[PDB]
Amino acid sequence: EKQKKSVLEKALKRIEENFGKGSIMILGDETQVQPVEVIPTGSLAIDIATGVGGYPRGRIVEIFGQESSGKTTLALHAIAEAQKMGGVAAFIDAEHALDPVYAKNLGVDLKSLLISQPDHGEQALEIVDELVRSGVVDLIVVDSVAALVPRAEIEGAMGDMQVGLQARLMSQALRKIAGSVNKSKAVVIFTNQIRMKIGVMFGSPETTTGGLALKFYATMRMEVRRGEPIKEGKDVIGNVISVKIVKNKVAPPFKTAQTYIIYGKGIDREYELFNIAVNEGIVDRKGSWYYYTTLKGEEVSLGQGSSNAVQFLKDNPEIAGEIERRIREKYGLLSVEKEEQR
Repeated sequence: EKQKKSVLEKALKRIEENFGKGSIMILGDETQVQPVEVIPTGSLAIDIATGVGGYPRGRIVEIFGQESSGKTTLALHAIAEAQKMGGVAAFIDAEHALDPVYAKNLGVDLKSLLISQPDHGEQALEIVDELVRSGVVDLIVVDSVAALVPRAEIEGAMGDMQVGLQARLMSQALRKIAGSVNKSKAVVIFTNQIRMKIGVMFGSPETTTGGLALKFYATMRMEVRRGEPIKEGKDVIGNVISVKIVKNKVAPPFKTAQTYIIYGKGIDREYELFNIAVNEGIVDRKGSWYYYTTLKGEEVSLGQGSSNAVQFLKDNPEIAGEIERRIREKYGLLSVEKEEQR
């Protein structure tokens, strides 16, 4: 039996070591998996689904979905997390749609955010490559792929004989970026659409032709979908989202995270934490009242109903932290270099 697996595992290793880490995996192998350096996503559910607890440094990630799916909110959290760790984030903007007020409330430090609003696709991708190469930037969000229009097309020259030269030019710029990110501490995230293709009408594959290179250059690809409304009494206060990791080269793919966007706040860390804790049986419910037992044995009353329990978590960071660590440990994420005393 085990001899069957050790020959198996050994062969898997051989192939994997032949073609690069993550080249082949056992889909059920959350063993452990092995931590790599990541920037957390801002969602505990997504962190779990990635298998490594976040976006891996030195890699490209694609986040795609319809307009208004929640991909914008994910990208803003990625920025916020990169800043929170003490890093520097850049936003390469071809949409011109940022809501600075939402971004700030969600947790982005607007003052320190680097911003570029490039003239065209090639320039955008060259700026990204230089930023990666500079060594000074932790996380770059590129929004978005579709908007990434070739110079010539913009100047309306399409043209002289070759219409698809840029396709190659873009794929080439991307290849440069892939080259540079491997030697860097940077995470590079591209957001991409499945909605409203440009310039006119009906659709080719949702993700764009630069996207093919993206499809293959990316270490993770995440498909975001808007789910059911969330209501507090008779007000809708947000909606559920699902985030399916359709490609993952550092842990097993095809995990789907369910998480929650609260309007005006983003993926509220305490709201998500409460729901996950409750789903995991770590916080329990006695009638309408919620309770938690600390590791040290204290049984603590979180309050009556979800809204009170979520606020309690906000008012009691030390308890929230413990509940979160327990969840992360359970799924093998806890960094574990964490030191206790302060």
